[PDB]
Amino acid sequence: SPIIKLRNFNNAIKYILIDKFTRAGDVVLELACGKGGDLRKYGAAGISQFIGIDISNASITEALKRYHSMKNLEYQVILITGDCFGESLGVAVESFPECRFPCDIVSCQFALHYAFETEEKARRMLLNVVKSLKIGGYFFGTIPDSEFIRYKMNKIPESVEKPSWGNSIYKVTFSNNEYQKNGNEFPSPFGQMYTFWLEDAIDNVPEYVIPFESFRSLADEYGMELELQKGFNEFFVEEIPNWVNRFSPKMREGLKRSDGRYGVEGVEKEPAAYFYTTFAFRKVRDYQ
Ligand SMILES: C[n+]1cn([C@@H]2O[C@H](COP(=O)(O)OP(=O)(O)OP(=O)(O)O)[C@@H](O)[C@H]2O)c2nc(N)[nH]c(=O)c21
Ligand SMILES: Nc1ncnc2[nH]cnc12
Repeated sequence: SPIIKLRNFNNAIKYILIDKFTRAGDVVLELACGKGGDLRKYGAAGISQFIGIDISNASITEALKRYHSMKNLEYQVILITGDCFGESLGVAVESFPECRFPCDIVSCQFALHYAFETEEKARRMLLNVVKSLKIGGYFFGTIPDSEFIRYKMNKIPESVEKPSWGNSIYKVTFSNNEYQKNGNEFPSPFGQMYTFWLEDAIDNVPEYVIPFESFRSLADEYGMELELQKGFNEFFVEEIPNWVNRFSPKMREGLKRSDGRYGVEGVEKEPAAYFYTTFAFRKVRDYQ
């Protein structure tokens, strides 16, 4: 089905992205780790310690359930309930002294846009990231692509009170049309809400635009410089020649198109390959 193909494609993107930035022995902090479904990806890269934090105790309880049911992994796994975006990370990790900070990489998958609810939250998130990371370390992940959002919004007339687009498996519905009223520009980079539906995945949940230019300029303020901004389509097209034979048999077959090449085709292509982008930054200097 389209949704199964989308999940496999996005899982492949995460495999490639994690492998790109993680090295053997690294300590990884995963913000908004949800139910902790990427442990095997980090294990393949040879990490020494995974620290996952999520605001939901139901999610962490599930992540712990899932972790405890695995095997004799070669790495330590720490799973913590805490708010990675709205509060100092020190709050969440005070009672987990086994964490080894500063860490080598910070990851955040399909979640960092929640930090753009307000400027205060965006900045608190970035301060948490840089305080956690070694100089030279990387911050990477996957977000909705503001540039694709802007393209779709630029095709919506101002008469539409709640700008919306979608297909048989996903939909985006903006809370307001202030973008269109303001000359096709958001009135603020923060708090620009839209509800997101994805079949059997996200149940019409409010989230916020993450305008990439603002993310990048704020990250620079906190000492992080851009490493990667490729949309999922371009990232996959560039990385697939080196990855076809590295994927598991099941993931490779899942990516196989009707023409014998790899990727997504059919209705999942827009939400899987255009709606999201990769990001990465490197911490190049200390922040006072
Ligand atoms: C958390 N989240 C997940 N997605 C999309 O949903 C897909 C699945 O999201 P996922 O891999 O985080 O969870 P899943 O339900 O697959 O696994 P489980 O938690 O282990 O049961 C992703 O590949 C994205 O397409 C998301 N899409 C958007 N726009 N916003 C989100 O907050 C978001
Ligand atoms: N602030 C937050 N911290 C951690 N996980 C989250 N998921 C959604 N918002 C979150």
